[PDB]
Amino acid sequence: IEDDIFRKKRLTIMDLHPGAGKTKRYLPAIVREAIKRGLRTLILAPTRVVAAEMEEALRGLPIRYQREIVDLMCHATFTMRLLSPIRVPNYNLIIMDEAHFTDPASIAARGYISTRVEMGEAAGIFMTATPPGSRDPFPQSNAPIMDEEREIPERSWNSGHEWVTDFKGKTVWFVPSIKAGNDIAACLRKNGKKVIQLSRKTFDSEYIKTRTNDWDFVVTTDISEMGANFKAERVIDPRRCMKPVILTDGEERVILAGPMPVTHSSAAQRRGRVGRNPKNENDQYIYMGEPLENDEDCAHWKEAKMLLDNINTPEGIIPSMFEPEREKVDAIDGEYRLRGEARKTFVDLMRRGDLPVWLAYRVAAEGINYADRRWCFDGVKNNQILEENVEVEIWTKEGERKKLKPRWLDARIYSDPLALKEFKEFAAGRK
Repeated sequence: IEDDIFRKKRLTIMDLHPGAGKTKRYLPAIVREAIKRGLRTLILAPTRVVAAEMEEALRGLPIRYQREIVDLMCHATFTMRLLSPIRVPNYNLIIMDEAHFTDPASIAARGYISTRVEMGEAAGIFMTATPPGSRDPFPQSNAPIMDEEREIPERSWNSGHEWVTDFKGKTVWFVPSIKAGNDIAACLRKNGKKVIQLSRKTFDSEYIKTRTNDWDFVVTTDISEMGANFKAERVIDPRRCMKPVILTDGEERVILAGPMPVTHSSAAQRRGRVGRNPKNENDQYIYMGEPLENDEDCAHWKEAKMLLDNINTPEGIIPSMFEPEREKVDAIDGEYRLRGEARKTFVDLMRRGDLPVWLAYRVAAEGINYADRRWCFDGVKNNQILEENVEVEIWTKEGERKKLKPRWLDARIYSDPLALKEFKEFAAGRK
């Protein structure tokens, strides 16, 4: 912490290995210095959980979470209210915790902050264990970690994989999907194991659970790679994941690329769950397969450009992407900017609709109104959704019973139980 890190026109990439206490120690130090300077400061957390925690963790210092000089909120919220018609404070300093989150809003925020410091309006700080360009799945830890490759059951073993159920203590198992999660979680319970499952839609409500001591396994997905900790001694990481891809053939649509190798940084973040307390020396990272920097075509990059394009700084300038991420998207900085009314629908479709950026963008760009759900049923024959080979049908609030075949198809809308239940409520016009 210098006196340069706060100087406007500065963007500091605070690279600290997992456990360096970027949150518990560095943050308060920085926020403390911020206040002493009168700087209007914004603190961005990855999730609301990590936000709420940071709050009690920043006792005494004058902060307003989401009269006081420093605000604190989460990536999603920030970029979402950047999309809104109301201006955001002209913050002098902006601290983005875990600035490696590749979800659309995180990438957009990063680009917005990037722009603010370039325009010289502010000084920003990105804290992350895996800065842009990290290519080491085995970063240093605070304690020894036994890295051992092994054959990790992907579905649910029927009779033999003893190392996994005999383990002494707590395990955190990173699974590629909720489908995979459920099968494995189910299996573990069969073997008398209390299991906690986490996912993007479940995190902020089921995560607190891991703070009790009665759980043997935590079956989770990507989000746990974003500011999430567990009193675990062993991480199981098959190093697999799903990737939304915008297929251009047939008709543009979003597909969920079959289970594929995770990124190098992801492997690190996952492994980062252990080797935390220099006390324990028996932490272990069981893994399978190898990383791969194969993600140039992940929908998120374009989805973030969609968000950024509809963001406006106090002046009529549109935010650029963060430099190390500009290559990801090939558009022009104005490409996806919508006009007044359509843009508000774009936001409603995201905030109230709970629809993916892409899907929300398509519907809005088509001049459709938020409450018009006709598009949920007038898509081509190919866009029919089948739950169990059986054609899903909706009972609209209009008493009608229509089949579910959206004009625009996005796998994230039906690829998992919670997703489909929600989207059905949407086509039903009950949202």
